[PDB]
Amino acid sequence: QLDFEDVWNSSY
Amino acid sequence: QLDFEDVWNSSY
Amino acid sequence: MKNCNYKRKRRERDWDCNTKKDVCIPDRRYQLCMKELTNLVHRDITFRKLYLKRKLIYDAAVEGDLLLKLNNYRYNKDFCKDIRWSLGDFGDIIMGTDMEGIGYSKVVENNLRSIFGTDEKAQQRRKQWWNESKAQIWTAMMYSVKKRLKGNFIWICKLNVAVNIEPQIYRWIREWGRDYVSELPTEVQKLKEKCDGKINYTDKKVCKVPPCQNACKSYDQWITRKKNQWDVLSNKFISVKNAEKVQTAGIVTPYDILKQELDEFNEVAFENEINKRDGAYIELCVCS
Amino acid sequence: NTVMKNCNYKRKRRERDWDCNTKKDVCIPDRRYQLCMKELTNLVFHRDITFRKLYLKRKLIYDAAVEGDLLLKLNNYRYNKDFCKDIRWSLGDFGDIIMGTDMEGIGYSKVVENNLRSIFGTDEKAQQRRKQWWNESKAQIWTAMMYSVKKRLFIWICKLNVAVNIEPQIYRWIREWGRDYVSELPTEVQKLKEKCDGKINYTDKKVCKVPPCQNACKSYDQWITRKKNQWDVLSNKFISVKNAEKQTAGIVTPYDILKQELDEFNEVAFENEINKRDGAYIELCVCS
Repeated sequence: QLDFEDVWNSSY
Repeated sequence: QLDFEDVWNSSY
Repeated sequence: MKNCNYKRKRRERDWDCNTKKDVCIPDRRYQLCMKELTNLVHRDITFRKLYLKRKLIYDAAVEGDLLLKLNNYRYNKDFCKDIRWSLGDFGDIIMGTDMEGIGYSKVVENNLRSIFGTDEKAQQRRKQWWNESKAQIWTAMMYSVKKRLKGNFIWICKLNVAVNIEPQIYRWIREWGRDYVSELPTEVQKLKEKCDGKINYTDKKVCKVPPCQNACKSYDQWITRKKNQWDVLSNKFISVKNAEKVQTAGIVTPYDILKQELDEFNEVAFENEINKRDGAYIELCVCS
Repeated sequence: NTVMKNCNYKRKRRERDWDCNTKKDVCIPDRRYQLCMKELTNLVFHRDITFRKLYLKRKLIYDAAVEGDLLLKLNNYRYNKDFCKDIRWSLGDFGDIIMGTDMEGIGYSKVVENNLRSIFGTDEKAQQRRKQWWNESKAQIWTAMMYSVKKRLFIWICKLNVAVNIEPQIYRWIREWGRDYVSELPTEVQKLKEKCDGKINYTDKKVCKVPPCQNACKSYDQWITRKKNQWDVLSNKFISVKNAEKQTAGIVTPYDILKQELDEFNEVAFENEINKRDGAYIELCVCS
Protein backbone atom coordinates (compact mmCIF):
# COMPACT_ATOMS: atom_id res chain seq x y z
CA GLN A 1 0.00 0.00 0.00
CA LEU A 2 3.03 2.24 -0.56
CA ASP A 3 3.98 3.66 -3.95
CA PHE A 4 7.63 2.65 -4.26
CA GLU A 5 8.49 5.21 -6.95
CA ASP A 6 7.14 8.23 -5.05
CA VAL A 7 9.12 7.12 -1.99
CA TRP A 8 12.25 6.90 -4.12
CA ASN A 9 11.62 10.27 -5.79
CA SER A 10 10.86 11.93 -2.45
CA SER A 11 14.12 10.63 -0.97
CA TYR A 12 15.87 13.29 -3.07
CA GLN B 1 40.91 -9.84 -22.19
CA LEU B 2 41.28 -6.37 -20.64
CA ASP B 3 41.59 -5.79 -16.89
CA PHE B 4 38.55 -3.59 -16.28
CA GLU B 5 39.99 -2.42 -12.96
CA ASP B 6 43.48 -1.68 -14.27
CA VAL B 7 41.92 0.37 -17.07
CA TRP B 8 39.77 2.35 -14.64
CA ASN B 9 42.69 2.92 -12.27
CA SER B 10 45.06 3.81 -15.12
CA SER B 11 42.65 6.47 -16.42
CA TYR B 12 43.55 8.59 -13.38
CA MET C 1 7.23 -10.23 6.07
CA LYS C 2 5.11 -10.09 9.23
CA ASN C 3 7.64 -7.61 10.59
CA CYS C 4 6.53 -5.35 7.75
CA ASN C 5 2.83 -5.80 8.50
CA TYR C 6 1.99 -5.11 12.15
CA LYS C 7 4.29 -3.81 14.88
CA ARG C 8 3.54 -5.35 18.27
CA LYS C 9 2.31 -3.01 21.00
CA ARG C 10 5.08 -1.14 22.80
CA ARG C 11 6.44 -3.16 25.73
CA GLU C 12 4.18 -6.10 24.82
CA ARG C 13 7.31 -8.25 24.67
CA ASP C 14 10.12 -7.43 27.07
CA TRP C 15 13.83 -7.33 26.30
CA ASP C 16 15.28 -10.76 25.48
CA CYS C 17 18.46 -11.68 27.37
CA ASN C 18 18.29 -15.43 26.69
CA THR C 19 19.19 -15.79 23.00
CA LYS C 20 22.62 -14.14 23.08
CA LYS C 21 23.62 -14.32 26.74
CA ASP C 22 26.07 -11.41 26.44
CA VAL C 23 23.49 -9.00 25.01
CA CYS C 24 19.89 -7.89 25.58
CA ILE C 25 17.76 -7.40 22.46
CA PRO C 26 14.75 -5.05 22.20
CA ASP C 27 11.53 -6.25 20.53
CA ARG C 28 11.76 -3.30 18.14
CA ARG C 29 15.01 -4.72 16.73
CA TYR C 30 13.46 -8.16 16.24
CA GLN C 31 10.69 -6.52 14.22
CA LEU C 32 13.00 -4.28 12.19
CA CYS C 33 11.71 -4.36 8.62
CA MET C 34 14.33 -5.88 6.32
CA LYS C 35 12.12 -7.64 3.77
CA GLU C 36 13.86 -6.20 0.71
CA LEU C 37 17.37 -6.49 2.18
CA THR C 38 16.66 -10.18 2.75
CA ASN C 39 15.20 -11.19 -0.62
CA LEU C 40 18.06 -9.62 -2.57
CA VAL C 41 20.63 -12.15 -3.81
CA HIS C 42 27.01 -7.73 -11.84
CA ARG C 43 30.70 -6.73 -11.89
CA ASP C 44 30.24 -3.00 -11.29
CA ILE C 45 30.55 -2.13 -7.60
CA THR C 46 28.95 1.32 -7.80
CA PHE C 47 25.95 -0.33 -9.46
CA ARG C 48 25.21 -2.82 -6.69
CA LYS C 49 25.76 -0.03 -4.17
CA LEU C 50 22.90 1.81 -5.87
CA TYR C 51 20.71 -1.27 -6.15
CA LEU C 52 21.31 -1.57 -2.41
CA LYS C 53 20.29 1.99 -1.56
CA ARG C 54 17.12 1.45 -3.58
CA LYS C 55 16.00 -1.49 -1.45
CA LEU C 56 17.14 0.15 1.79
CA ILE C 57 15.22 3.34 1.05
CA TYR C 58 12.01 1.37 0.55
CA ASP C 59 12.49 -0.70 3.72
CA ALA C 60 13.15 2.56 5.56
CA ALA C 61 9.87 4.10 4.38
CA VAL C 62 7.94 1.02 5.47
CA GLU C 63 9.70 0.90 8.84
CA GLY C 64 8.99 4.59 9.37
CA ASP C 65 5.38 4.23 8.28
CA LEU C 66 4.84 1.40 10.77
CA LEU C 67 6.49 3.27 13.65
CA LEU C 68 4.19 6.20 12.92
CA LYS C 69 1.21 3.85 13.12
CA LEU C 70 2.56 2.24 16.29
CA ASN C 71 2.62 5.75 17.74
CA ASN C 72 -1.03 6.22 16.77
CA TYR C 73 -0.06 8.70 14.06
CA ARG C 74 1.21 11.32 16.52
CA TYR C 75 4.29 13.49 15.99
CA ASN C 76 6.08 13.54 19.34
CA LYS C 77 9.26 12.81 21.29
CA ASP C 78 8.38 9.11 21.18
CA PHE C 79 8.02 8.98 17.40
CA CYS C 80 11.26 10.85 16.69
CA LYS C 81 13.21 8.50 18.96
CA ASP C 82 11.89 5.25 17.52
CA ILE C 83 13.03 6.72 14.20
CA ARG C 84 16.48 7.26 15.69
CA TRP C 85 16.68 3.81 17.27
CA SER C 86 15.63 2.12 14.03
CA LEU C 87 17.75 4.31 11.75
CA GLY C 88 20.77 3.42 13.85
CA ASP C 89 20.05 -0.29 13.71
CA PHE C 90 19.99 -0.06 9.92
CA GLY C 91 23.31 1.78 10.12
CA ASP C 92 24.93 -0.96 12.20
CA ILE C 93 23.51 -3.73 10.02
CA ILE C 94 25.01 -1.91 7.03
CA MET C 95 28.32 -1.36 8.84
CA GLY C 96 28.48 -4.93 10.13
CA THR C 97 28.47 -3.90 13.79
CA ASP C 98 25.04 -5.22 14.78
CA MET C 99 24.73 -7.36 17.92
CA GLU C 100 21.63 -9.37 16.99
CA GLY C 101 22.66 -11.55 14.05
CA ILE C 102 19.66 -13.89 14.22
CA GLY C 103 17.87 -15.82 11.49
CA TYR C 104 17.30 -13.60 8.47
CA SER C 105 19.87 -11.13 9.79
CA LYS C 106 22.61 -13.65 8.99
CA VAL C 107 21.28 -13.71 5.43
CA VAL C 108 21.26 -9.92 5.14
CA GLU C 109 24.92 -9.98 6.17
CA ASN C 110 25.79 -12.60 3.55
CA ASN C 111 24.18 -10.41 0.90
CA LEU C 112 26.22 -7.47 2.19
CA ARG C 113 29.44 -9.48 2.00
CA SER C 114 28.38 -10.35 -1.55
CA ILE C 115 28.22 -6.63 -2.38
CA PHE C 116 31.11 -5.03 -0.49
CA GLY C 117 33.39 -8.07 -0.46
CA THR C 118 35.31 -9.53 2.47
CA ASP C 119 38.72 -7.89 2.06
CA GLU C 120 40.45 -5.96 4.85
CA LYS C 121 39.22 -2.43 4.14
CA ALA C 122 35.80 -3.71 3.02
CA GLN C 123 34.53 -2.66 6.45
CA GLN C 124 35.81 0.88 5.91
CA ARG C 125 33.94 1.08 2.60
CA ARG C 126 30.71 0.00 4.30
CA LYS C 127 31.18 2.80 6.83
CA GLN C 128 31.74 5.54 4.24
CA TRP C 129 28.79 4.37 2.14
CA TRP C 130 26.43 4.64 5.11
CA ASN C 131 27.91 7.97 6.18
CA GLU C 132 27.04 9.20 2.68
CA SER C 133 23.56 7.68 2.33
CA LYS C 134 22.10 7.95 5.85
CA ALA C 135 20.51 11.41 5.52
CA GLN C 136 18.51 10.06 2.58
CA ILE C 137 17.60 6.92 4.52
CA TRP C 138 16.33 9.06 7.39
CA THR C 139 14.36 11.13 4.89
CA ALA C 140 12.93 7.91 3.47
CA MET C 141 11.74 6.92 6.95
CA MET C 142 10.06 10.32 7.20
CA TYR C 143 8.07 9.58 4.03
CA SER C 144 4.62 9.24 5.62
CA VAL C 145 5.26 12.52 7.45
CA LYS C 146 6.79 14.37 4.50
CA LYS C 147 3.78 13.12 2.54
CA ARG C 148 1.53 15.38 4.60
CA LEU C 149 3.52 18.33 5.99
CA LYS C 150 5.31 18.76 2.66
CA GLY C 151 8.64 20.34 3.60
CA ASN C 152 7.94 21.35 7.20
CA PHE C 153 8.72 17.75 8.16
CA ILE C 154 12.26 18.80 9.12
CA TRP C 155 10.89 20.86 12.02
CA ILE C 156 9.34 17.77 13.62
CA CYS C 157 12.47 15.66 14.17
CA LYS C 158 16.06 16.92 14.27
CA LEU C 159 18.20 15.61 11.42
CA ASN C 160 21.63 16.35 12.90
CA VAL C 161 20.72 14.21 15.92
CA ALA C 162 19.39 11.20 14.01
CA VAL C 163 22.33 10.92 11.62
CA ASN C 164 24.90 11.20 14.41
CA ILE C 165 26.87 7.96 14.68
CA GLU C 166 26.76 6.14 18.01
CA PRO C 167 27.65 2.58 19.05
CA GLN C 168 24.62 0.27 19.08
CA ILE C 169 24.83 -0.45 22.82
CA TYR C 170 24.77 3.31 23.47
CA ARG C 171 21.42 3.74 21.72
CA TRP C 172 19.92 0.58 23.22
CA ILE C 173 20.68 1.76 26.76
CA ARG C 174 18.82 5.01 26.03
CA GLU C 175 15.83 3.09 24.70
CA TRP C 176 15.91 0.76 27.71
CA GLY C 177 16.14 3.58 30.24
CA ARG C 178 13.16 5.13 28.48
CA ASP C 179 11.18 1.89 28.81
CA TYR C 180 12.19 1.47 32.44
CA VAL C 181 10.82 4.83 33.61
CA SER C 182 7.60 4.07 31.72
CA GLU C 183 7.10 0.74 33.49
CA LEU C 184 8.30 1.60 37.01
CA PRO C 185 5.36 3.89 37.90
CA THR C 186 2.79 1.31 36.76
CA GLU C 187 4.43 -1.58 38.62
CA VAL C 188 4.80 0.48 41.79
CA GLN C 189 1.14 1.51 41.55
CA LYS C 190 -0.01 -2.11 41.28
CA LEU C 191 1.94 -2.77 44.46
CA LYS C 192 0.50 0.08 46.57
CA GLU C 193 -3.12 -0.73 45.72
CA LYS C 194 -2.85 -4.13 47.41
CA CYS C 195 0.06 -3.82 49.86
CA ASP C 196 -0.20 -0.33 51.35
CA GLY C 197 -0.38 -0.27 55.15
CA LYS C 198 -0.59 -2.86 57.91
CA ILE C 199 -2.93 -5.82 58.43
CA ASN C 200 -3.05 -5.13 62.16
CA TYR C 201 -1.60 -2.69 64.70
CA THR C 202 1.94 -3.98 64.08
CA ASP C 203 2.24 -6.26 61.02
CA LYS C 204 2.52 -5.25 57.36
CA LYS C 205 -0.10 -6.61 54.97
CA VAL C 206 2.54 -8.64 53.12
CA CYS C 207 2.88 -10.76 56.27
CA LYS C 208 -0.57 -12.36 55.91
CA VAL C 209 -2.68 -10.79 53.13
CA PRO C 210 -2.35 -13.14 50.10
CA PRO C 211 -3.35 -10.62 47.39
CA CYS C 212 -0.42 -8.47 48.50
CA GLN C 213 1.97 -11.42 48.57
CA ASN C 214 0.84 -12.17 45.02
CA ALA C 215 1.57 -8.58 44.05
CA CYS C 216 4.99 -8.65 45.71
CA LYS C 217 5.94 -11.83 43.83
CA SER C 218 4.88 -10.23 40.56
CA TYR C 219 6.96 -7.13 41.30
CA ASP C 220 9.94 -9.27 42.32
CA GLN C 221 9.77 -11.01 38.96
CA TRP C 222 9.51 -7.70 37.13
CA ILE C 223 12.34 -5.92 38.96
CA THR C 224 14.50 -9.02 38.64
CA ARG C 225 14.26 -8.91 34.85
CA LYS C 226 15.19 -5.22 34.92
CA LYS C 227 18.14 -5.99 37.19
CA ASN C 228 19.34 -8.69 34.81
CA GLN C 229 18.77 -6.53 31.73
CA TRP C 230 20.75 -3.59 33.10
CA ASP C 231 23.59 -5.84 34.20
CA VAL C 232 23.97 -7.27 30.69
CA LEU C 233 23.59 -3.96 28.86
CA SER C 234 25.93 -1.95 31.08
CA ASN C 235 28.63 -4.64 31.03
CA LYS C 236 28.33 -4.79 27.25
CA PHE C 237 28.83 -1.03 27.25
CA ILE C 238 32.12 -1.33 29.15
CA SER C 239 33.21 -4.24 26.96
CA VAL C 240 32.58 -2.32 23.75
CA LYS C 241 34.07 0.81 25.32
CA ASN C 242 37.34 -1.08 25.89
CA ALA C 243 37.73 -2.33 22.32
CA GLU C 244 37.44 0.83 20.22
CA LYS C 245 38.48 4.49 20.04
CA VAL C 246 35.64 5.02 22.51
CA GLN C 247 36.02 8.80 22.78
CA THR C 248 32.51 10.19 23.18
CA ALA C 249 31.12 13.62 24.02
CA GLY C 250 30.65 13.46 27.79
CA ILE C 251 30.07 9.71 28.10
CA VAL C 252 32.37 7.79 30.44
CA THR C 253 30.09 5.37 32.29
CA PRO C 254 26.83 3.73 31.17
CA TYR C 255 25.06 5.83 33.82
CA ASP C 256 26.07 9.00 31.96
CA ILE C 257 23.84 7.78 29.13
CA LEU C 258 20.82 7.61 31.42
CA LYS C 259 21.75 11.03 32.82
CA GLN C 260 21.44 12.45 29.31
CA GLU C 261 18.23 10.69 28.28
CA LEU C 262 16.23 10.96 31.52
CA ASP C 263 15.09 13.88 33.69
CA GLU C 264 16.61 14.40 37.14
CA PHE C 265 18.23 10.98 36.89
CA ASN C 266 19.53 9.65 40.21
CA GLU C 267 21.73 6.56 39.92
CA VAL C 268 21.82 5.88 43.66
CA ALA C 269 18.02 5.65 43.66
CA PHE C 270 18.07 3.70 40.40
CA GLU C 271 20.42 1.11 41.88
CA ASN C 272 18.29 1.01 45.04
CA GLU C 273 15.24 0.13 42.95
CA ILE C 274 16.73 -2.61 40.75
CA ASN C 275 18.27 -4.16 43.88
CA LYS C 276 15.03 -4.17 45.88
CA ARG C 277 16.30 -1.90 48.65
CA ASP C 278 14.48 1.32 47.78
CA GLY C 279 12.16 2.91 50.36
CA ALA C 280 8.95 1.94 48.58
CA TYR C 281 9.87 -1.74 48.22
CA ILE C 282 11.09 -2.20 51.80
CA GLU C 283 7.99 -0.52 53.20
CA LEU C 284 5.58 -2.62 51.14
CA CYS C 285 7.17 -6.03 50.53
CA VAL C 286 9.46 -6.71 53.51
CA CYS C 287 7.76 -8.16 56.59
CA SER C 288 10.61 -6.86 58.76
CA ASN D 1 23.65 -2.03 -36.83
CA THR D 2 25.51 -4.23 -34.35
CA VAL D 3 26.96 -3.81 -30.86
CA MET D 4 28.98 -6.82 -29.72
CA LYS D 5 30.51 -7.69 -33.09
CA ASN D 6 32.23 -4.33 -33.47
CA CYS D 7 33.69 -4.62 -29.98
CA ASN D 8 35.55 -7.79 -30.95
CA TYR D 9 37.21 -6.70 -34.19
CA LYS D 10 37.25 -4.09 -36.96
CA ARG D 11 36.97 -4.60 -40.71
CA LYS D 12 39.98 -3.78 -42.88
CA ARG D 13 40.41 -0.08 -43.64
CA ARG D 14 38.40 0.97 -46.70
CA GLU D 15 36.87 -2.51 -46.91
CA ARG D 16 33.43 -0.88 -46.97
CA ASP D 17 33.23 2.51 -48.66
CA TRP D 18 31.33 5.43 -47.13
CA ASP D 19 27.52 5.17 -47.11
CA CYS D 20 25.28 7.81 -48.69
CA ASN D 21 22.12 5.72 -49.12
CA THR D 22 21.01 5.22 -45.51
CA LYS D 23 20.71 8.94 -44.78
CA LYS D 24 20.55 10.93 -48.01
CA ASP D 25 21.89 14.16 -46.48
CA VAL D 26 25.05 12.62 -45.00
CA CYS D 27 27.82 10.09 -45.69
CA ILE D 28 28.74 7.76 -42.82
CA PRO D 29 32.24 6.25 -42.46
CA ASP D 30 32.48 2.53 -41.68
CA ARG D 31 34.54 3.37 -38.59
CA ARG D 32 31.51 5.20 -37.19
CA TYR D 33 29.28 2.16 -37.73
CA GLN D 34 31.86 -0.04 -36.03
CA LEU D 35 32.17 2.38 -33.10
CA CYS D 36 32.16 0.35 -29.87
CA MET D 37 29.17 1.15 -27.65
CA LYS D 38 28.46 -2.29 -26.16
CA GLU D 39 28.49 -1.20 -22.52
CA LEU D 40 26.85 2.14 -23.27
CA THR D 41 24.03 0.24 -24.98
CA ASN D 42 23.29 -1.98 -21.99
CA LEU D 43 23.53 1.07 -19.73
CA VAL D 44 19.81 0.92 -18.94
CA PHE D 45 14.71 5.44 -11.86
CA HIS D 46 18.35 5.61 -10.71
CA ARG D 47 19.14 9.15 -11.89
CA ASP D 48 21.47 9.64 -8.91
CA ILE D 49 24.54 11.88 -9.02
CA THR D 50 26.76 8.79 -8.94
CA PHE D 51 24.85 7.34 -11.88
CA ARG D 52 26.10 9.99 -14.30
CA LYS D 53 29.31 10.97 -12.50
CA LEU D 54 30.65 7.45 -11.88
CA TYR D 55 28.58 4.63 -13.37
CA LEU D 56 28.14 6.32 -16.74
CA LYS D 57 31.76 7.46 -16.73
CA ARG D 58 33.02 3.96 -15.92
CA LYS D 59 31.14 2.23 -18.74
CA LEU D 60 32.28 4.86 -21.24
CA ILE D 61 35.88 4.68 -20.06
CA TYR D 62 35.83 0.92 -20.54
CA ASP D 63 34.21 1.41 -23.95
CA ALA D 64 36.99 3.84 -24.86
CA ALA D 65 39.76 1.39 -23.94
CA VAL D 66 38.27 -1.41 -26.03
CA GLU D 67 37.84 0.97 -28.96
CA GLY D 68 41.43 2.17 -28.69
CA ASP D 69 42.76 -1.37 -28.38
CA LEU D 70 40.97 -2.46 -31.55
CA LEU D 71 42.17 0.62 -33.44
CA LEU D 72 45.71 -0.33 -32.46
CA LYS D 73 45.23 -3.85 -33.84
CA LEU D 74 43.52 -2.42 -36.92
CA ASN D 75 46.70 -0.42 -37.44
CA ASN D 76 48.79 -3.61 -37.11
CA TYR D 77 49.97 -2.47 -33.68
CA ARG D 78 51.77 0.47 -35.30
CA TYR D 79 51.97 3.53 -33.07
CA ASN D 80 51.95 6.25 -35.73
CA LYS D 81 50.11 9.20 -37.28
CA ASP D 82 47.31 6.99 -38.62
CA PHE D 83 46.67 5.44 -35.22
CA CYS D 84 46.52 8.88 -33.60
CA LYS D 85 43.98 10.13 -36.13
CA ASP D 86 41.74 7.10 -35.64
CA ILE D 87 41.86 7.71 -31.89
CA ARG D 88 40.96 11.34 -32.60
CA TRP D 89 38.08 10.47 -34.94
CA SER D 90 36.52 7.93 -32.58
CA LEU D 91 37.09 10.21 -29.59
CA GLY D 92 35.19 12.96 -31.38
CA ASP D 93 32.23 10.73 -32.23
CA PHE D 94 31.95 9.58 -28.62
CA GLY D 95 31.88 13.30 -27.85
CA ASP D 96 29.10 14.02 -30.33
CA ILE D 97 27.13 11.03 -29.04
CA ILE D 98 27.38 12.24 -25.44
CA MET D 99 26.56 15.81 -26.48
CA GLY D 100 23.67 14.57 -28.62
CA THR D 101 25.03 16.09 -31.83
CA ASP D 102 25.86 12.86 -33.68
CA MET D 103 24.74 12.60 -37.30
CA GLU D 104 24.47 8.80 -37.55
CA GLY D 105 21.47 7.98 -35.35
CA ILE D 106 20.91 4.41 -36.53
CA GLY D 107 19.94 1.21 -34.73
CA TYR D 108 21.47 0.94 -31.28
CA SER D 109 22.52 4.59 -31.48
CA LYS D 110 18.85 5.43 -30.95
CA VAL D 111 18.87 3.17 -27.89
CA VAL D 112 21.91 4.95 -26.46
CA GLU D 113 20.46 8.38 -27.16
CA ASN D 114 17.39 7.40 -25.14
CA ASN D 115 19.52 6.10 -22.28
CA LEU D 116 21.14 9.54 -22.18
CA ARG D 117 17.80 11.36 -22.23
CA SER D 118 16.73 9.45 -19.11
CA ILE D 119 20.01 10.14 -17.32
CA PHE D 120 20.54 13.83 -18.08
CA GLY D 121 16.90 14.74 -18.62
CA THR D 122 15.07 16.32 -21.54
CA ASP D 123 14.57 19.87 -20.26
CA GLU D 124 15.93 23.05 -21.86
CA LYS D 125 19.36 23.14 -20.21
CA ALA D 126 19.83 19.36 -20.33
CA GLN D 127 21.80 19.90 -23.53
CA GLN D 128 24.25 22.29 -21.86
CA ARG D 129 24.72 19.91 -18.93
CA ARG D 130 25.67 17.09 -21.30
CA LYS D 131 28.17 19.48 -22.87
CA GLN D 132 29.83 20.28 -19.54
CA TRP D 133 29.88 16.62 -18.54
CA TRP D 134 31.85 15.74 -21.67
CA ASN D 135 34.11 18.80 -21.43
CA GLU D 136 35.11 17.81 -17.90
CA SER D 137 35.52 14.13 -18.81
CA LYS D 138 36.98 13.94 -22.33
CA ALA D 139 40.57 14.10 -21.04
CA GLN D 140 40.01 10.88 -19.10
CA ILE D 141 38.22 9.19 -21.99
CA TRP D 142 41.16 9.91 -24.27
CA THR D 143 43.49 8.35 -21.71
CA ALA D 144 41.41 5.18 -21.60
CA MET D 145 41.74 4.79 -25.37
CA MET D 146 45.52 4.89 -24.96
CA TYR D 147 45.47 2.21 -22.25
CA SER D 148 46.89 -0.39 -24.66
CA VAL D 149 49.80 1.82 -25.73
CA LYS D 150 50.20 3.18 -22.20
CA LYS D 151 50.43 -0.45 -21.08
CA ARG D 152 53.74 -0.66 -22.95
CA LEU D 153 55.20 2.79 -22.23
CA PHE D 154 52.31 7.39 -24.12
CA ILE D 155 51.18 11.02 -23.88
CA TRP D 156 53.79 12.13 -26.40
CA ILE D 157 53.52 10.96 -30.03
CA CYS D 158 49.75 11.37 -29.67
CA LYS D 159 48.86 14.88 -28.52
CA LEU D 160 46.03 15.52 -26.06
CA ASN D 161 45.18 19.12 -26.96
CA VAL D 162 44.62 18.27 -30.63
CA ALA D 163 42.15 15.48 -29.83
CA VAL D 164 40.12 17.09 -27.04
CA ASN D 165 39.50 20.26 -29.05
CA ILE D 166 35.81 20.28 -29.92
CA GLU D 167 34.93 20.37 -33.61
CA PRO D 168 31.65 19.90 -35.47
CA GLN D 169 31.35 16.24 -36.44
CA ILE D 170 31.07 17.09 -40.14
CA TYR D 171 34.44 18.86 -39.92
CA ARG D 172 36.16 15.71 -38.64
CA TRP D 173 34.39 13.46 -41.15
CA ILE D 174 35.59 15.61 -44.04
CA ARG D 175 39.19 15.30 -42.85
CA GLU D 176 38.80 11.54 -42.57
CA TRP D 177 37.23 11.30 -46.02
CA GLY D 178 40.06 13.32 -47.53
CA ARG D 179 42.63 10.96 -46.06
CA ASP D 180 40.78 7.98 -47.54
CA TYR D 181 40.47 9.70 -50.91
CA VAL D 182 44.20 10.32 -51.41
CA SER D 183 44.97 6.75 -50.32
CA GLU D 184 42.69 5.37 -53.03
CA LEU D 185 43.49 7.79 -55.86
CA PRO D 186 46.96 6.41 -56.70
CA THR D 187 45.76 2.79 -56.71
CA GLU D 188 42.83 3.58 -59.00
CA VAL D 189 44.94 5.61 -61.41
CA GLN D 190 47.51 2.79 -61.39
CA LYS D 191 44.92 0.22 -62.47
CA LEU D 192 44.07 2.59 -65.30
CA LYS D 193 47.56 3.30 -66.67
CA GLU D 194 48.45 -0.40 -66.68
CA LYS D 195 45.63 -1.13 -69.15
CA CYS D 196 44.99 2.11 -71.06
CA ASP D 197 48.30 3.98 -71.21
CA GLY D 198 49.32 4.81 -74.77
CA LYS D 199 47.84 4.12 -78.20
CA ILE D 200 46.64 0.92 -79.85
CA ASN D 201 47.79 2.30 -83.19
CA TYR D 202 49.59 5.37 -84.51
CA THR D 203 46.73 7.83 -83.91
CA ASP D 204 44.08 6.09 -81.77
CA LYS D 205 44.22 5.68 -77.99
CA LYS D 206 43.62 2.21 -76.55
CA VAL D 207 40.31 3.34 -75.04
CA CYS D 208 39.01 3.66 -78.61
CA LYS D 209 39.20 -0.02 -79.59
CA VAL D 210 40.73 -2.00 -76.69
CA PRO D 211 37.93 -3.56 -74.57
CA PRO D 212 40.00 -4.52 -71.50
CA CYS D 213 40.93 -0.83 -71.27
CA GLN D 214 37.35 0.31 -71.85
CA ASN D 215 36.25 -1.92 -68.98
CA ALA D 216 39.03 -0.46 -66.85
CA CYS D 217 37.77 3.07 -67.52
CA LYS D 218 34.24 1.93 -66.67
CA SER D 219 35.48 0.74 -63.29
CA TYR D 220 37.30 4.02 -62.73
CA ASP D 221 34.13 5.93 -63.65
CA GLN D 222 32.28 4.04 -60.92
CA TRP D 223 34.91 4.76 -58.27
CA ILE D 224 35.28 8.45 -59.10
CA THR D 225 31.49 8.74 -59.32
CA ARG D 226 31.07 7.48 -55.76
CA LYS D 227 33.79 9.86 -54.59
CA LYS D 228 31.99 12.66 -56.45
CA ASN D 229 28.67 11.94 -54.74
CA GLN D 230 30.30 11.55 -51.32
CA TRP D 231 32.06 14.91 -51.51
CA ASP D 232 28.93 16.66 -52.72
CA VAL D 233 26.91 15.28 -49.81
CA LEU D 234 29.60 16.08 -47.24
CA SER D 235 30.50 19.54 -48.53
CA ASN D 236 26.86 20.66 -48.63
CA LYS D 237 26.28 19.21 -45.19
CA PHE D 238 29.18 21.39 -44.08
CA ILE D 239 27.56 24.57 -45.40
CA SER D 240 24.22 23.45 -43.99
CA VAL D 241 25.57 22.93 -40.47
CA LYS D 242 27.74 26.05 -40.61
CA ASN D 243 24.76 28.25 -41.51
CA ALA D 244 23.00 27.01 -38.37
CA GLU D 245 25.48 28.21 -35.74
CA LYS D 246 27.22 31.29 -34.32
CA GLN D 247 32.04 29.96 -35.50
CA THR D 248 35.12 27.89 -36.33
CA ALA D 249 38.00 30.21 -37.21
CA GLY D 250 40.43 29.28 -39.98
CA ILE D 251 37.64 27.47 -41.82
CA VAL D 252 35.26 29.26 -44.18
CA THR D 253 34.73 26.79 -47.02
CA PRO D 254 34.76 22.97 -46.86
CA TYR D 255 37.95 23.07 -48.97
CA ASP D 256 39.84 24.84 -46.18
CA ILE D 257 39.51 21.59 -44.26
CA LEU D 258 41.16 19.57 -47.02
CA LYS D 259 43.94 22.17 -47.09
CA GLN D 260 44.50 21.67 -43.36
CA GLU D 261 44.59 17.88 -43.66
CA LEU D 262 46.50 17.17 -46.88
CA ASP D 263 49.86 18.40 -48.17
CA GLU D 264 50.03 20.59 -51.27
CA PHE D 265 46.27 20.30 -51.71
CA ASN D 266 45.09 21.84 -54.97
CA GLU D 267 41.35 22.60 -54.89
CA VAL D 268 41.36 23.16 -58.64
CA ALA D 269 42.99 19.79 -59.32
CA PHE D 270 40.73 18.08 -56.80
CA GLU D 271 37.62 19.37 -58.55
CA ASN D 272 39.03 18.34 -61.93
CA GLU D 273 39.59 14.78 -60.74
CA ILE D 274 36.19 14.18 -59.14
CA ASN D 275 34.66 15.74 -62.27
CA LYS D 276 36.69 13.62 -64.70
CA ARG D 277 38.37 16.52 -66.51
CA ASP D 278 41.93 16.19 -65.20
CA GLY D 279 44.92 15.64 -67.49
CA ALA D 280 45.31 11.99 -66.51
CA TYR D 281 41.71 10.91 -67.10
CA ILE D 282 41.43 12.87 -70.34
CA GLU D 283 44.59 11.26 -71.72
CA LEU D 284 43.68 7.73 -70.60
CA CYS D 285 39.89 7.48 -70.92
CA VAL D 286 38.76 10.17 -73.39
CA CYS D 287 39.08 8.93 -76.97
CA SER D 288 39.03 12.30 -78.74
